[PDB]
Parts: sequence; structure tokens; C-alpha cells
Amino acid sequence: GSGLVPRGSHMMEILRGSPALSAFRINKLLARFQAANLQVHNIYAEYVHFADLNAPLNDSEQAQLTRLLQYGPALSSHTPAGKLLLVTPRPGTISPWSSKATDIAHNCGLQQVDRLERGVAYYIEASTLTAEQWRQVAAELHDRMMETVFSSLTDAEKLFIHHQPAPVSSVDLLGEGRQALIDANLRLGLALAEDEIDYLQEAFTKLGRNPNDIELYMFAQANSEHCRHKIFNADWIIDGKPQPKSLFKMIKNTFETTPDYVLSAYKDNAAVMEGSAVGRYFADHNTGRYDFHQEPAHILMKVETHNHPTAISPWPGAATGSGGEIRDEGATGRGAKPKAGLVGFSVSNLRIPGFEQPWEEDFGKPERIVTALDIMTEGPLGGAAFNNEFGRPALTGYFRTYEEKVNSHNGEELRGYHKPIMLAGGIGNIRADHVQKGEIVVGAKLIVLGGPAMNIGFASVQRDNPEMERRCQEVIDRCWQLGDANPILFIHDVGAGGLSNAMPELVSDGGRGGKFELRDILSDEPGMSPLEIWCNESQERYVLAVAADQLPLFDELCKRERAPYAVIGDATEEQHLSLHDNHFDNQPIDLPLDVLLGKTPKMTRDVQTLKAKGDALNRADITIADAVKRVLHLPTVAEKTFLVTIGDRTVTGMVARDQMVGPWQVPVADCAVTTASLDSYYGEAMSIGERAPVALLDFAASARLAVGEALTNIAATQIGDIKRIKLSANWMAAAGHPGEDAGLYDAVKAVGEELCPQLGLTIPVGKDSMSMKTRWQEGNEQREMTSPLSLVISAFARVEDVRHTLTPQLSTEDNALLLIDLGKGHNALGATALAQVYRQLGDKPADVRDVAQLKGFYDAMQALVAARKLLAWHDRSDGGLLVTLAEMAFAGHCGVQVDIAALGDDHLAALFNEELGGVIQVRAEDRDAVEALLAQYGLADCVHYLGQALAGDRFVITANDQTVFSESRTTLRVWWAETTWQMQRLRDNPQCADQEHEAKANDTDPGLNVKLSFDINEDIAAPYIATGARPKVAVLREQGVNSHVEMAAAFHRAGFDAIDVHMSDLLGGRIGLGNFHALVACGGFSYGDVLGAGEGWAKSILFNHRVRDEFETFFHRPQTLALGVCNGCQMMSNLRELIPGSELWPRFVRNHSDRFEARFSLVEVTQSPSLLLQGMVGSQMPIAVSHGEGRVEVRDDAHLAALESKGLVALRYVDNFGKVTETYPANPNGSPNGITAVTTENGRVTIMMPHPERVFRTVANSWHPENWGEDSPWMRIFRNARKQLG
Ligand SMILES: Nc1ncnc2c1ncn2[C@@H]1O[C@H](COP(=O)(O)OP(=O)(O)O)[C@@H](O)[C@H]1O
Ligand SMILES: [Cl-]
Ligand SMILES: [Cl-]
Ligand SMILES: [Cl-]
Ligand SMILES: [Mg+2]
Ligand SMILES: [Mg+2]
Ligand SMILES: [Mg+2]
Repeated sequence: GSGLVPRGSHMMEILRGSPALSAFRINKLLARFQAANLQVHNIYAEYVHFADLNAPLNDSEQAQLTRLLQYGPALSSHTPAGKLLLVTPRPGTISPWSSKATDIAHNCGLQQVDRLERGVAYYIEASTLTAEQWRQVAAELHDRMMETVFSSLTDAEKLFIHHQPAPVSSVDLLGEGRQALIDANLRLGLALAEDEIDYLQEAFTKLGRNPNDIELYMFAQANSEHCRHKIFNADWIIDGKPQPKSLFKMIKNTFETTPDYVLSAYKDNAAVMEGSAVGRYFADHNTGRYDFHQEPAHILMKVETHNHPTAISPWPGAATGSGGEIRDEGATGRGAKPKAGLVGFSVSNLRIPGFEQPWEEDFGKPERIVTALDIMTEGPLGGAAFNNEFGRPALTGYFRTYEEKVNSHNGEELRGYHKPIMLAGGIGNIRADHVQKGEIVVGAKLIVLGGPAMNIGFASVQRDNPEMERRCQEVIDRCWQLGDANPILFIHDVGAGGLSNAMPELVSDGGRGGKFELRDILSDEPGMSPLEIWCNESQERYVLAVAADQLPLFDELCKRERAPYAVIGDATEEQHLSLHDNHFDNQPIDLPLDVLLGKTPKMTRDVQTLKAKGDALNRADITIADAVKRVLHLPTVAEKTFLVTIGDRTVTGMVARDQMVGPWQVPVADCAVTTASLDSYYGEAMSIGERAPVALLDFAASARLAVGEALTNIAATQIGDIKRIKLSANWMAAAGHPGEDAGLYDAVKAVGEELCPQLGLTIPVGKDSMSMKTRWQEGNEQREMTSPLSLVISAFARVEDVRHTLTPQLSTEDNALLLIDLGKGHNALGATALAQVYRQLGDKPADVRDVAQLKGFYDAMQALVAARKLLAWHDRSDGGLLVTLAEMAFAGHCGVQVDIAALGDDHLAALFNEELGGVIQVRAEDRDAVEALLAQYGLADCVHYLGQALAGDRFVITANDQTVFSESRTTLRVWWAETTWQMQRLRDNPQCADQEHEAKANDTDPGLNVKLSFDINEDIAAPYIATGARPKVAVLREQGVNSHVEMAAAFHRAGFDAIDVHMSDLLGGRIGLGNFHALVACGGFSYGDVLGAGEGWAKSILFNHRVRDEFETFFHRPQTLALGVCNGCQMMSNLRELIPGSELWPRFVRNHSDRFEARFSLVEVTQSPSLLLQGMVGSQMPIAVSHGEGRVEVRDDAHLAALESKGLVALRYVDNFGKVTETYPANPNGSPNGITAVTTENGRVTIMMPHPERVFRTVANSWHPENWGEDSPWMRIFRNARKQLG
């Protein structure tokens, strides 16, 4: 029986949940305790749930609540023993878990539930221990930045305290003079300049009234160098000479020179370029049916960083970095649709315990920040949690480690990334007449779309709820999908400054003022002051203007999606900002907009050039063999799987090229490619170029190389005209650090005024983060860790044919490998991975050697791509030619025999320079034609025949008759894997990490391979489609689901009319299942998987008796068909009681890896009654997997044997040898007997974890046999459905 006690005006129920930690996590905790000399005999942990009730539950409601709070894997339950430590969110905070779980309760009719929260009760047996050591135990069990530890369950009442609203406070300028502003500036941490203090003093003396804190806070944000970009708008004097252009004007030079294809630059959040005219697939507002709409899909692009918050709390830092950038995309124009993401990290040395590398030295860090290791453990998980749960695939990225004492521009000092680069970006699509924002009508309603606010903007500890952002995106999508009737007049993301930035910017951009009502804004924290409500940086919010007459439409759209919103003001003709408070009947803000948005003078930066003298590499301890080993262990170079498979790469159904390449799924793809629509071969490409360490020797060369590498990474994609490629430039520097300012100017000039104009590359978007350094006291000594100037270039392009992309996967057919050395034999070793791993900086770095030749290289690559003359491509970058060739051999699972005698006598420099260029593989018969073709672009003396790819395990580098380097390719491949192995091992289930790593050492692995039991080109649905009779399918979705459009598209290809059926449609009677003969429950993250993946969705059905009866009725009809995929499989497994023949079905629980798995996994189709798998039994082919809770769990061995004997298993993971497996990641989730689909006795209902709808197009299979046509094997599931309905 659960606890129930008074809690102010309410009652608080305390419910016991389930064991919270798996055995390996328990063992990890005990080992941490042993290692810190805390003698802990045992530890057990249990979730506990807290429900704050505004009215009582009856017996039935109580049983409902209890059932809602049963979820999770069925771990070993124990009777509590020893000391209780309860870990909860900090008082004053509300977990994302709380927001989601409380929505579930409400959708199951539990309106009495005011709020649910969760904690973890730890039961620690350690009968020794002093209270000092108890605080040390407690420290180990919580995150000090977001959680607190309590000694009683009943202390959870403090989480639900309701504080009375705090009033506005004035700053008494009139009563104290300027000192009041000075006091306020220090108290509120506004960081105002003297001349800003002067401006505010005058403005308010002029008005004759004291400013409120809220008005000062608002002004401080809107004027900080960041929001105002003072450095990038500054006048410069350098070495005594005035400069004619600001940094911004130099970036704009690129648009002045190359306007081509650009639709929007510097006037929104995202830049927009031309895309392709394609069939855009979405559900019509009138019919609810999914239809193709032939129109241009233009391409938006944006890249942002979130550096300081990630240094403090990396998980939410990364997660909200992604969340904010996703909102910028969605709020482009009058609404747009994010499509795919990219991710970047730069951090200091990892210093992985037990795997220290020889270049690494502990220099200490500030106590207030986390280590590089914690950033790379938790940060990628945060960014991926946002991308996965929002539903955008993350398809390209970079990850660099740098921390060294070097003799740079300011002499000998510590250079690194204690404050990291945390970068998030992406592309999206946007309609032609939404690229422009409108012109705000007077009396327009001004709306906040999204989450109830809390006091968030401890103040750098963010909080993310991606499911809220998904619900808002669905609204925005409905809006732009109305074309000319889109009701969004203007929209803007809410980010830095909260509403205090966003709403003034919304009305300003529309030439208007606003008047606002504070008490209309949705709030989860009644205590907040007007300052906190107006200025907090609570996440997942947008602001928009809608005409009064469209408000009923907007309301309907929001309610169907379950996206909260509030009309909070009206647009005024008068250009005044008014905020009123109905509670305190006063006016926290009453200001003309010109007063608020008032510029002090522009900055002048008067600076001088510092320039390091290089020092030639000391080679005394370097051999080629040792160097190969060290370089492959540099995380920058090394295999990146830990950053890739944690993130979904198939959501949308438009991913053509992800990071993982070939049958061996090696993450070496140089760029990302998406299709433009679900029915096109046109597309979009993304690449990244960065080379920060070079800036320690040469600022301008580091920038030129960033541009160059973005181009070399994208070059083997079919684009055509170089002017199609558009760049984002993100500039990270320690402004004011000696030499960095002049270097910044010179780098911006090097790209903006020189290289990009000459190549024809526009930079229509960009950002800057200008305090990339960290200071702290280490001994009695001041310490400082300062970043190199760090330009990250992201390149975006329209793609002419996604099928023609090349990867690094070498063929072993008769071939030639040719190096294109754009370094022209300079072979520079300064600031290379080679230099870094021997703790040096070296002498001269690479650089763009010849602009015409770089353009020539691009053009020549485009010609070879279009003529189908390349077998493979991989560019040269970190780790040089050696790494390029090794990675190609990894991807090809083969050997190379190369000769480097033509590349100079210095073999080390030939192999390890990081000059621009790369290796092309061509058919041996095409070698002379390819060489002549390259010669036509001026490249002859840069092109060198190296040798060939050969079947086998030999990686061999010769120079004439001398062996320069020779090793097992497998050995090198395993060395290169060691960093990801060790990361996975400390972050995930070490048993899984080890299994994955060990499989890499088996050269006999034949890679993904197929066996087909049917003809995959035979359209068995074609006779039905040809009659023109198209049966409906209910494509079912719930709040937070994300993969509903591609599911519809698969069914549509098989001849169905796909209907968009939200659970809100079933609940409002707008749709009835009695009108359908087929249903599908789609994937994604309903309710964010809170209360167990699929459970909230299922239980919202089961606890609403009418909708429940409707499902049951559907499933009991004699000819109805249903499919559940991923989240829908989870949902339907929780709905067993309504589905006949489902008694032996398992549950689907947390993966054994304890990690989200985004894999392209090999399965076989097994013999079952499943009607959707007819004709496919015995087939083996890969399929998209994307889930965290896919592990089949049975109630005991009896139930496993019964399920098996009944013959209801329909798909099983196999290894690449074709055998059923439980070894990871071949089986990605630990399901017994590889089980990942089941059917009912009648075969009419089938549920599966993988996503056949994501891979029905051959072009969307990460790897596939060359001879396939447009249809993959998985198309047959949807065709089988059509045919069965007859
Ligand atoms: N932070 C990351 N998140 C996702 N993928 C990443 C990340 N860092 C690198 N990758 C991917 O891993 C592969 C190897 O990356 P890297 O060796 O840095 O690329 P390159 O040397 O071609 O620039 C690429 O496909 C790249 O997109
Ligand atoms: Cl027990
Ligand atoms: Cl095959
Ligand atoms: Cl009802
Ligand atoms: Mg690389
Ligand atoms: Mg590359
Ligand atoms: Mg790179």
C-alpha cells in the first residue's frame, strides 16, 4: 500500500517502484567505493515515485496510478537494508521525467494528479563509516548540479512547495544616484560597461522613474557582446593601420561576390538556398490523408554552439545546444522542417583510466568545470538524446582532443579545450513562400508556443524536453503545410534572454510594438518574479504572431498535437513595449523600443600581430612504426563509433549516406547525404572542415584548411557547380588573449575576402564564441588553458543524384589507387596529429597551396563522379595519407600495396602530412583516362599512382625496393578501435563493449550479406494498385511519435491511402477504427518513453474505455491487419489484453548494452504465421534499428520455450556468418534467441522492433548489394499487406 500524507493544500502519495540499476552498474558503484576506501558491503537502489494530488483517488484510479508506475526491466527486487539515501532533483526544479509522466497521468484521466516526480532510493550497507565518509558516499550517488540527497522519503514534500509570486523590485536611481545602477549591476550580474551604465542612467533620468530589475536585465542581454556581436561589428586597427572592413563585412563579401542560389542570408536564423522540385509527402488538413505535393523543397542550414554550459553540465549543455539549433531551423521564415543534424566536440586530453597515452599530461583544471572525459561521456549522450527523441538523424560530425604546452604566438603556454566546443547544426527544408516573414497586422495575437516556464536561464545547468519540441514542430508543420493559409505571420525561436529577447525581436522584425500580460504566460513556478518569468531561458519555446481571426484554427492545430500555447499579448502600431501584471496590478515594463534597443558606440579594436616561430620536429624518438601506432590512438583520428551509434541515422526515411560505410559498417564516411523527399534521388549533402591546431602556427592557414577540408570531404558527392556549396563559419576564439585578435582578423580576411570569393563559395550564415579560455589557481600559481583560434566550416549543398556518392570502401576488383596531393610536395608536418602525439607543434603547417588547383580538384572530382569513374574516395586530413589509406582498407576489409617513392625522400613527411587532397580508387582499365582527366584541370604533377587494393590482410608501404611500413590491416584496425572500445567500456555495459571490440579482430567476418527467398523486384501489389482501389491504413501516432511520415510512404507505395490518425483524433471521435481494415503503430518516442517505452501510449488506450473498446473491436474482427514497429511494437505488446493470440508475447525492455542502439543489423525471416512476411521466410538482410528498449524479456524460461514452440517468432538477429546470435552488436539489444519480431496465432498482427519502413528504398540502405533496383526486400512487407486485403 502506497504512502499518502498532507503536503500544503494537496496530499502527496509515495509509491515504490522497481530496481533502478543493473548488476554491472551496481558493480561499478561498489568498485568506485572500494577505490575511494569507503568500505561499502552492499548497495541496492529502487525508484520511488511522488504524486502531488489536488484531490483524492478512488480505488479504481489508485490502481490505475499504480499501474502507470510499473515499468522497466524486471530486475532482482530486495527487501531494503542499511542506510537510505534518496536522490531527487533539486528543490525548485522539475525534471523532464516529471513533465512527461504528468502528461501521461492526465491523458489517462487522472486530473487529480497535479505533478508526478521521481527519485532513486539507495540502500547502502556500510556499518563502519564516519559521517564525513557518508558525505563522500552521497557525493558518488548524485549530480551536484541538478540533484540533492535526502535522508527520508517524506523530504520529497520539499519538491512540491508552492511559493507566492515575488514582486517586481525597482533599482533606486532617483534616491541613490549612479551607485544604485552600480549595486544592481553587481547584484544581478549584468556585467555592464561604464558607457552602458551611462546610457541607462540618462534614459531613466530622462523618463523620471526608477528602472525595474526586469528592464535592466532585459537591456543587459540585448546589449551583451554576444547578442550584439560587438567584436564582429568592430572597427579594427592592426599594427597601426586602420582596416576598412569589420569581420562581418568581410563574411558578407562572400555573398556580394557569390549570390548564386541563395534565397536568404543574414536576415533570419537559418540561411536558405535553392533545393529541388520534388514530391513533398504530408497529411492534408482537410482529408487527413498523406499525399505527395510537387513543389520546390528549398534547403535551410544553421550551425550553433553551446560551449560554456557544456563545461558545467555536459548532458543538458549538449542536449539544449541541439534543442536551440532545432528551434532556429523550425522558426525559419514562416515555419520550416528540420531534416538532419551534425555534431562537433573539441575537448582537452581524455586521460582514460588505464589507457593513458604518451602525449597526455595532467595540467589540472578549475574545480567548477568537468573533465574532458566527462564531457565526452555525458555530452554526446545529451546531444543524441535530443536528436533521437525529437526525431532528426545525426549524420556527420567531428571530434578533436587537444591539450598541450606549446611554444605558440604568445610563447610557451597551455593550449587546449577546457572550455569545450560543443557544436550542433543541421539542414532542413522550407517552402518557397515561407522563406520571407510577413508584415505584422495591428492587433495580431502574440503567442508563446511550447513549455511552461521555470527559473532556468546553477544558472548554466540547462534542462531538455525533446518531446515538447517535437509536439511544437508538428504544429509548425501543420502551419506551413497549409501553404497560402499558413496562419503563422511571423515566428521566432526563444533562446538567450528568454521572452525578453524573443518578443521584442518578434514585434521589431514586424515593425510593431507589443503589449503583454505577464499572468497569461504559462508557468510551472508560481513563485517566479516578473524578471524570472520574462527572462528565464526555459527550453522548447517559440513566439509567433497570428491574426485574431486565425486563432480558432491555431487552437485546433495545437490541441490535436497536444502542444501547449498561450496568447500573451497583442501587436501595437505604437512602437512601445508594455508588460502588465494582473496579479500585482502594475506594469513591470513600460518603455519605448528605441530606448530599450539603444546602441552605445561601436567597438574599436586596436591590436598587433603576434606570430610564432616554428621549431622543426625533433624526430629522435619517432619511427614510422611507432608513429602509426600513436596516431591511430589519437582520439581525433581514432574510430568514432561511440559518437555515431548512440544517435539515430535513419529517422525520416531520407538518409542515403550515414557515417557507417560498407558491409563492415566502419564509421569513415566523409560527408552525409539525404534524399530531398521520400520519392526523389535529388538530395542534400553536409560536410565539416576544421583544423584548429594549425592556428597555433598560422591563423590564416588554419582557416583556409577548414574551408579546404569541407570541400575535400564533400567532393565525391554529385553536386556539379561549386557555387551550389554554401558554408557556415563558426568562429571560436579567446578574444583578447595575446595575438588572437589580429589572428582572428587575418583568418576572417583570409576566407571572406580571399579564398571563398575566388572559389565561388558563399558564407551566408555563421556564429562566433569569443571567450574560449579557462583560468584557475592550481598551486600558489595562476593557470590558464587557452584554445587555438578554432574555425569550424560546415558545407551544405544540393545533390543532383544521391545514388552516385562514393565512400572509402575499397573494391578489390582490378584497380588503381591514385593520390591527389594538393600539398604539391610541401609535406608539412607542423601542427599535425604526428606532431601532437610526440608532444610537439613543429615548424610549418599545411595550407591551401594553390587556389586554382583546389577548385580544379573539386571540378575534376565532380566530373569523375558524374561519369561513374570512381570506385572509392577518401580525403586526407588528420593523420595524413597513412590514415586515409588505413581507413579505406578498414572500410574495404582488404589490403593495400603502395609505393611512396615519388612523394619525397622524407617518408615520415610523405605519410603524415595533413596537406589537402586524398586517394581515389579507379578501375585499372580507367587509370590512363582518369590521369588525363585530372591533367586537364592542371593537376598532373600532384597526381601519383600509389598501387592497388588487394584481397587479404596486408597493409604494405614500399619505397622502391625498401619496405617502409608493413602490418596486419586487422591489427591496425583494432588499434584504431581502441579509443571507442575504452569509451564504450566505461560508459556502457563493458561486456557489450568488449564483444563489439573483439569482433573487429576476426578477419573472417564476411560483413553484412543477403540471401533472398523471393524476387525483390516483383511487385505483387501491382495488379491491385492497377484497379485504382486503394484501401485505407490508419497510421497511428501519439504525442512524441516521429517516424509517421515514412511509414505512410511505405504503405502508399504498396497501394494504400495512408491516413494520419493521432490518438487525439480517436479520443475526439474524428476517426473510428471501424472504417479501416489495416492499422500501423509507428515508431519514435511517445511521451519520451517515460514510464517505459510504449506504456503511456498503451495505457492511455486501456484507461479510456471507449478507445480501448475500439482497439479491441478492431483486433477481434476476422480480416483486420495490424503492424507495430519500434515504439508501436512496444505499445502493442502493452495492449496484449486486447489482441487475440498474443498471450505468449514478450515485453521489450532496456537494451543489455544500457545504451541507445542505432545500427544497421542483419536479420533473418523465420517461419511463423505472419501474413506480412509471406514469401520471405529464409531471407536474410540488413534492417534499420533505432532503440534503447528493444530487448525481448520473458516472464521466465517457461514462457520463452512456449513462445518458441508456438512458432510465433518472425524475425531474428543473426551474425554475419548467418547464425542466430545474442552477441553484441550483431544482436544490438541482447534479445534471447535473437528475437525481434513476433506474430499472433492467426498471423494477422505482427510486431517488430526494427524499422522496415525506413529502408524500403534501396537508396536509404546504409549498405546494400550493388545489383538491387529501387526496392529493397522490405518493400514486400507492405505489398503483402495490400495483397492480403485483396
Ligand atoms: N561528434 C561526432 N558525432 C557524430 N559523428 C561523428 C562525430 N565525429 C566524427 N563523426 C563521424 O565519424 C567519421 C570519422 O570522423 P573524422 O575522422 O573526424 O572525419 P574526417 O577525418 O573525414 O573529417 C565521419 O563519418 C564523421 O562524420
Ligand atoms: Cl531479499
Ligand atoms: Cl550480399
Ligand atoms: Cl470518453
Ligand atoms: Mg578522420
Ligand atoms: Mg574526411
Ligand atoms: Mg575532419
